[PDB]
Amino acid sequence: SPSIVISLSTGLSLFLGRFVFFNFQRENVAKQGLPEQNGKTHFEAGDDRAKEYVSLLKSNDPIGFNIVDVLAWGSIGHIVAYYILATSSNGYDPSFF
Amino acid sequence: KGEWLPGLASPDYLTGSLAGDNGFDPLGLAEDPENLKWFVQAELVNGRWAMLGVAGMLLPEVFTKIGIINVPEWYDAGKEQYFASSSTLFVIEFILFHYVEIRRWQDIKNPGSVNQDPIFKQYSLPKGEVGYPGGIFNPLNFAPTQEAKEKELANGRLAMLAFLGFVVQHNVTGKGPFENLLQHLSDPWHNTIVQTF
Amino acid sequence: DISGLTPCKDSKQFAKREKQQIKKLESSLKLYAPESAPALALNAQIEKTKRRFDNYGKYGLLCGSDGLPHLIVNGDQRHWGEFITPGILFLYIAGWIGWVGRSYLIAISGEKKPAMKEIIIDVPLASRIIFRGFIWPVAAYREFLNGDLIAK
Amino acid sequence: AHWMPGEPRPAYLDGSAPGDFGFDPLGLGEVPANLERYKESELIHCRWAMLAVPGILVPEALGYGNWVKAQEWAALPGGQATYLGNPVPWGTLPTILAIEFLAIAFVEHQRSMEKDPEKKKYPGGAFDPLGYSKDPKKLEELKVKEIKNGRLALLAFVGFCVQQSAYPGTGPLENLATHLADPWHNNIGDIVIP
Ligand code: CLA
Ligand SMILES: CC(/C=C/C=C(C)/C=C/[C@@]12O[C@]1(C)C[C@@H](O)CC2(C)C)=C\C=C\C=C(C)\C=C\C=C(C)\C=C\[C@@]12O[C@]1(C)C[C@@H](O)CC2(C)C
Ligand SMILES: CC1=C(/C=C/C(C)=C/C=C/C(C)=C/C=C/C=C(C)/C=C/C=C(C)/C=C/C2=C(C)CCCC2(C)C)C(C)(C)CCC1
Ligand SMILES: CCCCCCCCCCCCO[C@@H]1O[C@H](CO)[C@@H](O[C@H]2O[C@H](CO)[C@@H](O)[C@H](O)[C@H]2O)[C@H](O)[C@H]1O
Repeated sequence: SPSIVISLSTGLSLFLGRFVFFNFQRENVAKQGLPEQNGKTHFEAGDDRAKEYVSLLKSNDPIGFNIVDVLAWGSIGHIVAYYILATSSNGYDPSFF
Repeated sequence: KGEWLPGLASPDYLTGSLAGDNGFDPLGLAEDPENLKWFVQAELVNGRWAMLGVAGMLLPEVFTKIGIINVPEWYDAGKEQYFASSSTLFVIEFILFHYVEIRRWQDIKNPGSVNQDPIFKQYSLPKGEVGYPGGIFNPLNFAPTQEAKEKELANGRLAMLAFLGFVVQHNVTGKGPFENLLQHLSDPWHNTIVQTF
Repeated sequence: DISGLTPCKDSKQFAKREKQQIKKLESSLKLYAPESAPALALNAQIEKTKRRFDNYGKYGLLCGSDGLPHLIVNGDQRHWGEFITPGILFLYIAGWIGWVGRSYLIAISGEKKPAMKEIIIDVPLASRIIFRGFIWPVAAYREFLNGDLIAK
Repeated sequence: AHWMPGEPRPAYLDGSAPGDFGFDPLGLGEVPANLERYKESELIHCRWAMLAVPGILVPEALGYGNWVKAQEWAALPGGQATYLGNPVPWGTLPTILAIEFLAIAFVEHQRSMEKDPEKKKYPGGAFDPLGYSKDPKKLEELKVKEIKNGRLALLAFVGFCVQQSAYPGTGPLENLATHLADPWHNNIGDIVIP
């Protein structure tokens, strides 16, 4: 059943992102800051289109989970689920690999 | 010491302190002391093995020609079937020679460093010169005098030349050494190398 | 045997080529008198061609489909004499020449004006230096181990 | 206590650490951070091999075949695993792979979250219930024993892999039996030289 597999994969990916790899991702994204040209950020250089969307990332979740993290982990889960479905659909046999 | 070629001055680096010194170095190999030490050790080993090899390929042939023990020839000694396959013997020889030659190499690099036994710590080799371990390797307690070293070096050089002659004169003529000597002695003037081809 | 090649004694195009060469030689041979020197020279040429083909058949080369011998440079033990042994001989000779030249250059570098020694060679020193190349691999190995090969 | 008598020791290896015999011909551990990472990785590898060796050896002593054959069922479509001779109801490639990935990723991340340099190799506490680590006198001896046994286990695993490569579809125990059948003909010699 496609629905069961999709829901399971998406839920497992979201659970892994929210509870396990949150701190590692936050630390890594803090280590590599905003992209810089000649020692200044793209917005500081004079590009208005490169302004960070601070309002969008704000969230009321206690740990800080926002929309972007949900989108990323859901995309990963959906890719995994559809890979599983497509691979299980056909009847390929390696025949002793 | 002596001069290999009369009327020619000996090389300056060869001072006669080394045993078996005759000033024979026309190609200038031992112009550096480290090369001299390495080549001294190499000449000892190559020649200490050659004497044993020459004896092994000479004496059994003579004793067989006498008619006491029937032994295969030195060239055909590898075809005979033994109690074990050649591969197992080669592996055992490789392992044992690896161990002993690594010990000798470590002795050469740092003199007096591998004298101590690694298992029974109470036994160690007495201090001495490189290339002449002595101690257990000299069970009969013969004094390492200079004359003995000169005799050993001369015998080793003769054995090396004899081994080269064995190999060459068996490659050219399919017979062995002793039969070649007997054939030459049968008619000396019609059995030399120049008579052939 | 290797890469779809045929041994040169088995192949028929080899014998066909030999037949064509012999016929071409005999076509010119028929013109001259039997006692004339050109007839003897052409007979010697025919004998040489036959000997060459016999030797090529004996040596175990592999002719292709066209009937000409091919060389294998893989390193297969059955074809070491085609490439590997002449390569070793050439390397030995080239090392000899290079070592002799470098030794002569270093020997004449000491003097005040080596240029006059380069444009006008001195024969005794070069004659002394030349024969040291017979043992060039050992000297090169020892100099590399010591550290005298590379300038600093 | 050197790895080779007469060979000078490197500066960074003095002998204080457990299993320190001054073996580093290539000098891969001059940087202290690299040395610490190498120590932790070596301990992990030794523990993994020490746990793995009995797992390879216990089968092929009973009726079950060997370690290589036990992985064959996943290649065949619709294959099912077995344990001790009884099929497992939940034995199939996707679910097993998913569970293994989840559990091992979780435990490895939890291990990696540690910050103390000493605890990354010898955590202690809830991981040793018997309590052999309280006395400091025996701790160094136990560490040395563990390091030596782990090195032996790594060498054993390499031997297993090379033996399997030499004889396809063959276990270590039957290799030992074949060697014991005729010790002077069934050796490494006939494989080294063909
Ligand atoms: C004296 C000996 C000599 C030696 C040892 C070298 C050595 C070398 N050459 Mg040089 N070279 C020489 C003479 C020599 N050269 C001469 C005379 C010329 C002008 C024709 C050049 C021009 C040259 C070029 C253009 C290049 C090298 C390069 C090289 C290097 C790689 C080897 C190679 O590619 O060969 C190449 C060899 C040749 C083009 C010809 C040299 C052989 C000549 C004909 C013989 C020299 C013998 C000499 C006359 C002996 C006199 C001594 C006697 C009196 C006792 C190597 C450092 C290559 C490089 O840079 O690599 C890093 C490269 O690109 N060489
Ligand atoms: C080690 C050796 C022989 C070893 C033989 C062995 C082990 C034989 C073993 C076996 O036989 C047995 C026992 C029994 C058989 O059943 C099996 C085998 C296996 C067959 C020979 C060395 C032989 C070594 C030789 C011949 C070396 C010659 C060197 C020369 C001439 C150098 C000359 C110069 O270097 C100088 C001195 C100074 C420079 O200035 C000028 C030049 C000219 C460069
Ligand atoms: C409210 C809330 C909650 C909940 C939450 C949730 C439940 C969420 C979810 C979420 C989700 C559920 C999400 C999702 C997402 C998704 C996505 C993002 C997707 C994507 C996809 C993709 C990208 C795809 C692609 C593709 C295509 C299109 C085609 C084919 C191929 C592929 C597959 C690749 C809780 C209770 C907890 C708490 C409180 C609050
Ligand atoms: C062929 C492949 C590529 C195709 C690319 C097509 C791009 C088409 C762009 C159309 C216009 C997009 O919409 C445009 O967005 C920019 C912000 O980014 C807005 O803002 C722009 O004008 C305002 C007013 O002068 C400026 O203050 C601002 O700095 C400037 O970026 C524009 O008012 C709006 O019209």
